[PDB]
Amino acid sequence: SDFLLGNPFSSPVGQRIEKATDGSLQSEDWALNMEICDIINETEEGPKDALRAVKKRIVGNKNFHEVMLALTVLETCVKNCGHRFHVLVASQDFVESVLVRTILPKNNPPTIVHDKVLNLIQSWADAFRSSPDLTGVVTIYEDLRRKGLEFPM
Repeated sequence: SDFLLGNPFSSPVGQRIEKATDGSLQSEDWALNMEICDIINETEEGPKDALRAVKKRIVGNKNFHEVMLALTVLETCVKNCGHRFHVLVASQDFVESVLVRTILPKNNPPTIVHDKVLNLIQSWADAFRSSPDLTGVVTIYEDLRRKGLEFPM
């Protein structure tokens, strides 16, 4: 079931993601962002633990600087981690609940966040189109374009 009670920021990687996306940061902390990639690549629970922490920081957050820092952590992890992580991040539920819901009208984020999310959805769809087990993001990308949403590039 989805009735999970452990705080997403308490796991090993969750502790680093919390610090890497705290609003007191002036800019990205690249040492922490890469340490997060290492934990995802090297440990069994890192991939799923990382997605729960990133989702905690992004969902319902009106501090859009924290949202940006977390989207940068996500961007970094897809570029610097492997298929084990890609299969979890490309899922329909993760992409809909963390990326699409962040840009729906109801949430009304600033342009910098809208553009960051569009770029992630489109870049991931392009990179993952060739893999049959990474379709969730590709389907959402094509559906958003079919509905009228404009993308860059």
